[PDB]
Amino acid sequence: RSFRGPLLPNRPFTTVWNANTQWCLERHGVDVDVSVFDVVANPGQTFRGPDMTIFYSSQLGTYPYYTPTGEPVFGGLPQNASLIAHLARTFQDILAAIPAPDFSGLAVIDWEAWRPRWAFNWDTKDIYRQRSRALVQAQHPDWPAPQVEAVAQDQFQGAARAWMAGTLQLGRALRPRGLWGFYGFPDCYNYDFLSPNYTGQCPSGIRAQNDQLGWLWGQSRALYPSIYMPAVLEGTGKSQMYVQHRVAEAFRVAVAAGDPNLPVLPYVQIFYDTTNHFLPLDELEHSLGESAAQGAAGVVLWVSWENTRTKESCQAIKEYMDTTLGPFILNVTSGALLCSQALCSGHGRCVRRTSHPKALLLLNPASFSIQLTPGGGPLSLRGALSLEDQAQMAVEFKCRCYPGWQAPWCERKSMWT
Ligand SMILES: *[C@@H]1O[C@H](CO)[C@@H](O[C@@H]2O[C@H](CO)[C@@H](O[C@@H]3O[C@H](CO[C@H]4O[C@H](CO)[C@@H](O)[C@H](O[C@H]5O[C@H](CO)[C@@H](O)[C@H](O)[C@@H]5O)[C@@H]4O)[C@@H](O)[C@H](O[C@H]4O[C@H](CO)[C@@H](O)[C@H](O)[C@@H]4O)[C@@H]3O)[C@H](O)[C@H]2NC(C)=O)[C@H](O)[C@H]1NC(C)=O
Ligand SMILES: *[C@@H]1O[C@H](CO)[C@@H](O[C@@H]2O[C@H](CO)[C@@H](O)[C@H](O)[C@H]2NC(C)=O)[C@H](O)[C@H]1NC(C)=O
Repeated sequence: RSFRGPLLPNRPFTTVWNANTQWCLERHGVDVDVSVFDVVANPGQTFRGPDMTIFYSSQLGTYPYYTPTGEPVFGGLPQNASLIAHLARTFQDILAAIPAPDFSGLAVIDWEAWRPRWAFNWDTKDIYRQRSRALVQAQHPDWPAPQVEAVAQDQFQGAARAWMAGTLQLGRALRPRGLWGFYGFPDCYNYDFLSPNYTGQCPSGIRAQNDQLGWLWGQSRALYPSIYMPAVLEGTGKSQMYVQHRVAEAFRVAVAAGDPNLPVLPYVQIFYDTTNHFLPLDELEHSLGESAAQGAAGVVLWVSWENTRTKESCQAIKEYMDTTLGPFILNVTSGALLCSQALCSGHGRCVRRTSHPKALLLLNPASFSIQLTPGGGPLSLRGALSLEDQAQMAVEFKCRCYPGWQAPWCERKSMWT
């Protein structure tokens, strides 16, 4: 189903800086170096470029939700809204947001109110369930509880699916080269950090509910799972297992939906989620490094407006970029590229062997040096991949070939090409 190799030339692992660092500069005179990234995409949506479009929930058709005081917008619930009116506006929204018909960048839809699986609408999302029950109870006033539940569950899930599949399908009909997918899907729901037996595994019937979203995976042309690291992870040893299984679940549903090649691009932050606490180098490896080592197509680094608001914040990002983040980005991007070239003939991604569950794609500091060019050109890389570095890759990593290239080493084009 998917036929893209590396999303950008020489980039098995691509990075998108999704930060308003433009504000840091224009408002505060703080100049954050963003040259290490493949893509800079302002979440403030200042320009319309070839590499990323984002649709926030108020930008693509008529997305129904409840305000936090419970008032409906466009009907609150997909079964209480007009799909036909949504699709009309969606058609026009896509053409205005994405003027090039051959646009081939990320096309991220950000729908975070209700979830398509009835089971996942818990906590503050239980309003979608309560209101689903209310809607059938008003239409049929003399109806017992387990009967409004089952009718509510089917109406909701039926509607939620028509809306999400129809929007993705229309996006792809109009822009067939867009890497269309929803932010935050799949979710592994492995937030059980306080439990003795924490493995990071997606609980119980979570995977089973995700299998019921095969229709969603089929309609997707990239997957954008979130690997934001909750505040509670800070200073424990559970970050890597949490991330590992969230990335793995995105590959798992891709393979089961008959698209082993579906680009997976997790969303990450450089802070613990909801905080101004920068991720230690450590935690970068456990998140961006982890994603690359599973063969992620790249990562989207989302930086909240909360973190680029002030001069102080912006200046702490500038310095984090120089000391920690930027060298790390070049490190992981180059490790992935060099491995692809040395192991996979330049025609596949290196992916962990299962015998080496924690291996990462990084540069040996004995073979390479990453340094800032004086005055401040971009980071340079000096040195060379040693024969021992290459021997270590051969033991830790195998190949997942780009579509069209044959396993195991991606040396020859495949059969039906
Ligand atoms: C490319 O990117 C990766 C960035 O992740 C760089 O590799 C990382 O470098 C950092 C800092 O230099 C390392 O952090 C230190 O780790 C040690 C523990 O080291 C041992 O355990 C690791 C896994 O558990 C393992 O990977 C290590 O093996 C490598 O590292 C050494 C060099 O340190 C080298 O000799 C080997 O050949 C391997 O390459 C090793 O077995 C930890 O003790 C360190 O302590 C620091 O922090 C504590 C705070 O608690 C402080 O008390 C210490 O004194 C010290 O400051 C430190 O965290 C990290 O292990 C590396 N990660 C990996 C996966 O290699 C790499 O350098 C970059 N390359 C380029 C070209 O720049
Ligand atoms: C179903 O959708 C309708 C809109 O068609 C919702 O009705 C609106 O409700 C608000 C606040 O309760 C009123 O101010 C509007 O006048 C209503 N609009 C119209 C034109 O009817 C209704 O609340 C939704 N039902 C559920 C269960 O969410």
